[PDB]
Amino acid sequence: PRAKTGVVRRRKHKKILKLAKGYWGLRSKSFRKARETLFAAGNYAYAHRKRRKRDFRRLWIVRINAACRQHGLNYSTFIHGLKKAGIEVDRKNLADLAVREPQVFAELVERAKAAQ
Amino acid sequence: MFAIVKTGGKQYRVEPGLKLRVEKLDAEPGATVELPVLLLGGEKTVVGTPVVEGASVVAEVLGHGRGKKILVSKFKAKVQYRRKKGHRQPYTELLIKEIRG
Amino acid sequence: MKTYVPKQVEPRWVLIDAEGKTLGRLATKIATLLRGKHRPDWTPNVAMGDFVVVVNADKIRVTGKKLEQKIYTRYSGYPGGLKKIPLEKMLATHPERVLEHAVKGMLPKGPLGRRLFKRLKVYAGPDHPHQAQRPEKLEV
Amino acid sequence: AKHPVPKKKTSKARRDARRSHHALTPPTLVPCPECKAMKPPHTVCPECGYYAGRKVLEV
Amino acid sequence: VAYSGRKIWPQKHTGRARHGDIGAPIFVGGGVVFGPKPRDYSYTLPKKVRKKGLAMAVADRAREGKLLLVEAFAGVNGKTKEFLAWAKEAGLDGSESVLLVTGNELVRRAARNLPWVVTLAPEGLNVYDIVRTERLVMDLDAWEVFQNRIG
Amino acid sequence: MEAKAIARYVRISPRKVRLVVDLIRGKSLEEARNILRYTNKRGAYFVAKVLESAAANAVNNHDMLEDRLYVKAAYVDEGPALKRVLPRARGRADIIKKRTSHITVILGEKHG
RNA sequence: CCGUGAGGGAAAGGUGAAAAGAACCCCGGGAGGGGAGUGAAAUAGAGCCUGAAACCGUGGGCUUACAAGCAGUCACGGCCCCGAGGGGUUGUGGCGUGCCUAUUGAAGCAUGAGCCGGCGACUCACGGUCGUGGGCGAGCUUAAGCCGUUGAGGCGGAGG
RNA sequence: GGUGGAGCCUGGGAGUGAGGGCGCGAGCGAUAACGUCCGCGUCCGAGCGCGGGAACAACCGAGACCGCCAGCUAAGGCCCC
RNA sequence: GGGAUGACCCCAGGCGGUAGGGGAGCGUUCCCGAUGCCGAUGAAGGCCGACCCGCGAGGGCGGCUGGAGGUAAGGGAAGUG
Ligand SMILES: NC(=[NH2+])NCCC[C@H](N)C(=O)O
Ligand SMILES: [Mg+2]
Ligand SMILES: [Mg+2]
Ligand SMILES: [Mg+2]
Ligand SMILES: [Mg+2]
Ligand SMILES: [Mg+2]
Ligand SMILES: [Mg+2]
Ligand SMILES: [Mg+2]
Ligand SMILES: [Mg+2]
Ligand SMILES: [Mg+2]
Ligand SMILES: [Mg+2]
Ligand SMILES: [Mg+2]
Ligand SMILES: [Mg+2]
Ligand SMILES: [Mg+2]
Ligand SMILES: [Mg+2]
Ligand SMILES: [Mg+2]
Ligand SMILES: [Mg+2]
Ligand SMILES: [Mg+2]
Ligand SMILES: [Mg+2]
Ligand SMILES: [Mg+2]
Ligand SMILES: [Mg+2]
Ligand SMILES: [Mg+2]
Ligand SMILES: [Mg+2]
Ligand SMILES: [Mg+2]
Ligand SMILES: [Mg+2]
Ligand SMILES: [Mg+2]
Ligand SMILES: [Mg+2]
Ligand SMILES: [Mg+2]
Ligand SMILES: [Mg+2]
Ligand SMILES: [Mg+2]
Ligand SMILES: [Mg+2]
Ligand SMILES: [Mg+2]
Ligand SMILES: [Mg+2]
Ligand SMILES: [Mg+2]
Ligand SMILES: [Mg+2]
Ligand SMILES: [Mg+2]
Ligand SMILES: [Mg+2]
Ligand SMILES: [Mg+2]
Ligand SMILES: [Mg+2]
Ligand SMILES: [Mg+2]
Ligand SMILES: [Mg+2]
Ligand SMILES: [Mg+2]
Ligand SMILES: [Mg+2]
Ligand SMILES: [Mg+2]
Ligand SMILES: [Mg+2]
Ligand SMILES: [Mg+2]
Ligand SMILES: [Mg+2]
Ligand SMILES: [Mg+2]
Ligand SMILES: [Mg+2]
Ligand SMILES: [Mg+2]
Ligand SMILES: [Mg+2]
Ligand SMILES: [Mg+2]
Ligand SMILES: [Mg+2]
Ligand SMILES: [Mg+2]
Ligand SMILES: [Mg+2]
Ligand SMILES: [Mg+2]
Ligand SMILES: [Mg+2]
Ligand SMILES: [Mg+2]
Ligand SMILES: [Mg+2]
Ligand SMILES: [Mg+2]
Ligand SMILES: [Mg+2]
Ligand SMILES: [Mg+2]
Ligand SMILES: [Mg+2]
Ligand SMILES: [Mg+2]
Ligand SMILES: [Mg+2]
Ligand SMILES: [Mg+2]
Ligand SMILES: [Mg+2]
Ligand SMILES: [Mg+2]
Ligand SMILES: [Mg+2]
Ligand SMILES: [Mg+2]
Ligand SMILES: [Mg+2]
Ligand SMILES: [Mg+2]
Ligand SMILES: [Mg+2]
Ligand SMILES: [Mg+2]
Ligand SMILES: [Mg+2]
Ligand SMILES: [Mg+2]
Ligand SMILES: [Mg+2]
Ligand SMILES: [Mg+2]
Ligand SMILES: [Mg+2]
Ligand SMILES: [Mg+2]
Ligand SMILES: [Mg+2]
Ligand SMILES: [Mg+2]
Ligand SMILES: [Mg+2]
Ligand SMILES: [Mg+2]
Ligand SMILES: [Mg+2]
Ligand SMILES: [Mg+2]
Ligand SMILES: [Mg+2]
Ligand SMILES: [Mg+2]
Ligand SMILES: [Mg+2]
Ligand SMILES: [Mg+2]
Ligand SMILES: [Mg+2]
Ligand SMILES: [Mg+2]
Ligand SMILES: [Mg+2]
Ligand SMILES: [Mg+2]
Ligand SMILES: [Mg+2]
Ligand SMILES: [Mg+2]
Ligand SMILES: [Mg+2]
Ligand SMILES: [Mg+2]
Ligand SMILES: [Mg+2]
Ligand SMILES: [Mg+2]
Ligand SMILES: [Mg+2]
Ligand SMILES: [Mg+2]
Ligand SMILES: [Mg+2]
Ligand SMILES: [Mg+2]
Ligand SMILES: [Mg+2]
Ligand SMILES: [Mg+2]
Ligand SMILES: [Mg+2]
Ligand SMILES: [Mg+2]
Ligand SMILES: [Mg+2]
Ligand SMILES: [Mg+2]
Ligand SMILES: [Mg+2]
Ligand SMILES: [Mg+2]
Ligand SMILES: [Mg+2]
Ligand SMILES: [Mg+2]
Ligand SMILES: [Mg+2]
Ligand SMILES: [Mg+2]
Ligand SMILES: [Mg+2]
Ligand SMILES: [Mg+2]
Ligand SMILES: [Mg+2]
Ligand SMILES: [Mg+2]
Ligand SMILES: [Mg+2]
Ligand SMILES: [Mg+2]
Ligand SMILES: [Mg+2]
Ligand SMILES: [Mg+2]
Ligand SMILES: [Mg+2]
Ligand SMILES: [Mg+2]
Ligand SMILES: [Mg+2]
Ligand SMILES: [Mg+2]
Ligand SMILES: [Mg+2]
Ligand SMILES: [Mg+2]
Ligand SMILES: [Mg+2]
Ligand SMILES: [Mg+2]
Ligand SMILES: [Mg+2]
Ligand SMILES: [Mg+2]
Ligand SMILES: [Mg+2]
Ligand SMILES: [Mg+2]
Ligand SMILES: [Mg+2]
Ligand SMILES: [Mg+2]
Ligand SMILES: [Mg+2]
Ligand SMILES: [Mg+2]
Ligand SMILES: [Mg+2]
Ligand SMILES: [Mg+2]
Ligand SMILES: [Mg+2]
Ligand SMILES: [Mg+2]
Ligand SMILES: [Mg+2]
Ligand SMILES: [Mg+2]
Ligand SMILES: [Mg+2]
Ligand SMILES: [Mg+2]
Ligand SMILES: [Zn+2]
Repeated sequence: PRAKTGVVRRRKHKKILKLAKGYWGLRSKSFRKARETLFAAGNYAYAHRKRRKRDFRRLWIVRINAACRQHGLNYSTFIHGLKKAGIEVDRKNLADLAVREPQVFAELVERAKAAQ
Repeated sequence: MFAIVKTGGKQYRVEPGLKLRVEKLDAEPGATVELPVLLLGGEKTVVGTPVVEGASVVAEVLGHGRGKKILVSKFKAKVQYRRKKGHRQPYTELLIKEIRG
Repeated sequence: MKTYVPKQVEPRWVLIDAEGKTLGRLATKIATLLRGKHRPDWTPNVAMGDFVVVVNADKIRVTGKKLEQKIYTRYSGYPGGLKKIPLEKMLATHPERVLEHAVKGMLPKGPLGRRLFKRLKVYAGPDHPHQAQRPEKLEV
Repeated sequence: AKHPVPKKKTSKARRDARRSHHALTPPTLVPCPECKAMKPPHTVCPECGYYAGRKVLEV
Repeated sequence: VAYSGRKIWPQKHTGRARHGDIGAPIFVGGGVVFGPKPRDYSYTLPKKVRKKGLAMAVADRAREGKLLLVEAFAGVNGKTKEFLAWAKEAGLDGSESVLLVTGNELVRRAARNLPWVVTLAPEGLNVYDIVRTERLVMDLDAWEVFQNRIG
Repeated sequence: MEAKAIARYVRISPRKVRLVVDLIRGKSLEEARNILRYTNKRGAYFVAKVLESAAANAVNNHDMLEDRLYVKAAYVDEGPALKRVLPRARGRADIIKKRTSHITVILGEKHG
């Protein structure tokens, strides 16, 4: 019994083109070029979702060092105090106290200058 | 009055009336749990070292589910090695009832 | 919980005298201000930094034989168009550009940092026409 | 000569962009003062054979 | 295939691919690679494996009680309707597919058109037809030869 | 309301007539006629004829006023191709595509 | 149709249940269309069943004329849509060297591919050798054939 | 001592039989070569996935199942990019 | 380890990877299942889907087109991607 391609090939090419919607030129209109693109973005994502956690921390850190320096010290000198002080609040939160609740943070700064 | 609790290996700022997705909890829905605390502030400021003895955050388990599907794809060139995976992240949606400290 | 994103903020204007100050070690503070990395609300993809009004830029100081041996250069696109310009003469010609060119290179590349240099305004002499801004002078 | 030939197909955008100058500037028309029919200035009106206020053509 | 064999165009310098006869399966309308041919799917299953599966088959229906025998068929003589009246009185309502297994021709001729009856000379009783069905009927005759085949 | 004409299988290259149609789109019927009439090209004979054939359909079949008529939508689609050969030098034959056009024109009533 | 000749060798199917295949009127030389009319359906109108993809065009929303680039991915923000959420879009900041092939090694200035759709490459028969699910087991098994059936199976011990 | 994707034995299926950089020991070479030919090892090959090295298969770090807007570290780094 | 056996639960550890070995599955054509079931209150196919289940290949649901065919649990055979 014969069994030609039939309905199978097309459909799969419509899987790849639906995920390729929004791509420039053929990349969204040509199948082959849609795969070659979906390949990269496939690795770019997981290569980048692994990075989001590093793009922020560095940010967060960048904001804390700014505040810390408003009180007469630097990000380096108060990470230690919070260590020595036994404080485990994280840079994400620390980065939000530094902006919205600037007088809580000031405390932490103080509890850091002393823990040393 | 606001609190920095720690659940799911991660720390969150919570307040009464806050729906929060956190890592799944072994907790029957509708039930209520207590969350460790690291810092209370707003009115009276208090800092944990690392936590605070009696203070705890009471939350209501609204339910459990599964976050949207992320497409984790692997691909090595000139080798014929692709991989495709569907990943939905378990998760718990809480309601922040009160801040008992 | 998500990270904080600051709505449009009215920038602040700073006034920095450079007389006596050392070149490269001044432009590092400016660019920082421009970047805004002195703000607790710093954000990478916006111009949330001061404007920097530098003055007496003709009196910047420098270490060693740089006036004689620091060679600002240009390439006129055509052959033989490599212009080699000593520091001594850039001052005795277009001094406000010794500092500019210095800070310019301390600002990121691409659009953003290209419109942050715009927020830099370095004038030679003790005066600036930005009086209408009431610049908050800084000491560094 | 060595038969120059394109190295790459020209994208849609790249051709359609090059055609930002293929717009037809519509013809300059004005009214004829004796029949009011539109026609190009400086020509003997094809609608009433008038030009310069006098007759010149059968139409 | 029914084409020639001339090398369609030279091996080199035509600027196009390499080809020979347009009967190659790489062509359209050309040859087919490993497509089917006549075959003898038949094959020689072991006897005991069939003389045994011919007794396992029945027994199964016997466990269910779906097996039924009869001395003779009272009053059938070659008319289907002469059968349902019988089958009715034998509890064969039609709600169950049946395998009628007898030598009596007239009988096999009466019910063979029946949408829920499989007829067979007991000399042809086979598993598939047994399993095909929900019940199973036989003459003690057809029953007898049956015995004398699994024995 | 709307009224349209469609000159199909027009043997003309679309990418040529559209230069004409692009020149009257959104114009008043009288202004198109005045344009299609002194537009020095070949697709004007066709774009015009379609304009008139559509103006008729509006006035005569859809109860529309030849005085409110502007060109609401006009748009030249392409049809089949007349593939004719062209013997070049040295035994090689090309294939020219004599192009056929689909010239549709939709009119409306700019009330007021 | 190609070849002087032997010889080579295509492409091309489908309206609808029934032509009831569009009278008549209108723009046009015509082609073609616009109403009328037929039909359950007319983007089933004969260039006709379904009508995908490349390819082309019209309208709309976002966006772009100091920018740089395997064109995408992550975060944020602005506008549009849908009714603590989602969809489309892209301004800025971060990151980022196509697919396949052959290679010690390619984004690779090494090969192949303009694009799309369909054909397109590890099979079959006999014999062999391991493994495996079963049947019988110092025993197992039949081959061509004969009968039966008309998708009924049984016989056949020669022989291996 | 060692319970490890350790080892012994029988049997089925392979692919490989064009390697390359580095380090140390030699020969050949000119105490040349991103040279060549052997030996122990390592890595790339197959890790052209990640960090450092401005950028770079093989130098330093480190063996990527998946997700997080959490924490600690290695090489390398902390005036600005 | 439970419990008894693949019922699901707990603890621990493994899971970069070309040539290549192995295992478990999806999907296409066809046969029994089928004198059956689905179908004009609309088959197969086609265009959308931000919803559902699946690691994934894929499977359902809904809306538009489409207008007469399609075919389940469980198995069999290939011109099977
Ligand atoms: N009387 C018989 N042996 N009948 C056997 C079946 C014959 C035929 N195949 C049928 O179904 O009618
Ligand atoms: Mg095929
Ligand atoms: Mg297909
Ligand atoms: Mg395919
Ligand atoms: Mg598919
Ligand atoms: Mg994919
Ligand atoms: Mg990454
Ligand atoms: Mg990390
Ligand atoms: Mg950043
Ligand atoms: Mg300091
Ligand atoms: Mg800490
Ligand atoms: Mg605020
Ligand atoms: Mg690559
Ligand atoms: Mg490749
Ligand atoms: Mg490959
Ligand atoms: Mg690959
Ligand atoms: Mg979870
Ligand atoms: Mg400062
Ligand atoms: Mg800094
Ligand atoms: Mg700034
Ligand atoms: Mg100095
Ligand atoms: Mg000057
Ligand atoms: Mg020449
Ligand atoms: Mg010549
Ligand atoms: Mg070229
Ligand atoms: Mg385009
Ligand atoms: Mg376009
Ligand atoms: Mg161009
Ligand atoms: Mg007249
Ligand atoms: Mg032949
Ligand atoms: Mg022939
Ligand atoms: Mg040729
Ligand atoms: Mg041949
Ligand atoms: Mg041929
Ligand atoms: Mg052949
Ligand atoms: Mg054939
Ligand atoms: Mg043929
Ligand atoms: Mg052919
Ligand atoms: Mg074939
Ligand atoms: Mg073959
Ligand atoms: Mg072949
Ligand atoms: Mg045969
Ligand atoms: Mg076989
Ligand atoms: Mg046989
Ligand atoms: Mg039956
Ligand atoms: Mg029957
Ligand atoms: Mg003109
Ligand atoms: Mg008229
Ligand atoms: Mg010529
Ligand atoms: Mg010729
Ligand atoms: Mg000739
Ligand atoms: Mg062509
Ligand atoms: Mg000849
Ligand atoms: Mg002839
Ligand atoms: Mg010939
Ligand atoms: Mg013919
Ligand atoms: Mg018909
Ligand atoms: Mg007529
Ligand atoms: Mg006429
Ligand atoms: Mg007429
Ligand atoms: Mg006609
Ligand atoms: Mg008509
Ligand atoms: Mg009707
Ligand atoms: Mg109907
Ligand atoms: Mg319908
Ligand atoms: Mg249709
Ligand atoms: Mg139709
Ligand atoms: Mg039909
Ligand atoms: Mg059609
Ligand atoms: Mg069509
Ligand atoms: Mg447009
Ligand atoms: Mg500029
Ligand atoms: Mg601009
Ligand atoms: Mg960010
Ligand atoms: Mg709501
Ligand atoms: Mg960068
Ligand atoms: Mg980007
Ligand atoms: Mg890299
Ligand atoms: Mg590279
Ligand atoms: Mg090669
Ligand atoms: Mg080679
Ligand atoms: Mg390149
Ligand atoms: Mg190139
Ligand atoms: Mg080669
Ligand atoms: Mg290739
Ligand atoms: Mg070609
Ligand atoms: Mg194809
Ligand atoms: Mg093959
Ligand atoms: Mg084989
Ligand atoms: Mg074969
Ligand atoms: Mg075989
Ligand atoms: Mg064998
Ligand atoms: Mg046996
Ligand atoms: Mg025997
Ligand atoms: Mg073991
Ligand atoms: Mg091993
Ligand atoms: Mg081993
Ligand atoms: Mg072996
Ligand atoms: Mg050899
Ligand atoms: Mg070699
Ligand atoms: Mg080889
Ligand atoms: Mg060798
Ligand atoms: Mg060697
Ligand atoms: Mg070598
Ligand atoms: Mg190297
Ligand atoms: Mg070495
Ligand atoms: Mg050493
Ligand atoms: Mg040494
Ligand atoms: Mg040595
Ligand atoms: Mg030696
Ligand atoms: Mg050497
Ligand atoms: Mg060599
Ligand atoms: Mg060698
Ligand atoms: Mg490689
Ligand atoms: Mg190799
Ligand atoms: Mg490595
Ligand atoms: Mg390794
Ligand atoms: Mg590496
Ligand atoms: Mg890589
Ligand atoms: Mg690469
Ligand atoms: Mg690296
Ligand atoms: Mg690097
Ligand atoms: Mg770097
Ligand atoms: Mg290790
Ligand atoms: Mg630390
Ligand atoms: Mg450095
Ligand atoms: Mg820079
Ligand atoms: Mg693995
Ligand atoms: Mg591992
Ligand atoms: Mg391993
Ligand atoms: Mg392999
Ligand atoms: Mg296994
Ligand atoms: Mg297998
Ligand atoms: Mg299957
Ligand atoms: Mg398939
Ligand atoms: Mg049937
Ligand atoms: Mg059927
Ligand atoms: Mg109906
Ligand atoms: Mg319907
Ligand atoms: Mg089918
Ligand atoms: Mg199906
Ligand atoms: Mg459907
Ligand atoms: Mg039928
Ligand atoms: Mg079936
Ligand atoms: Mg099944
Ligand atoms: Mg079966
Ligand atoms: Mg085939
Ligand atoms: Mg095949
Ligand atoms: Zn006149």
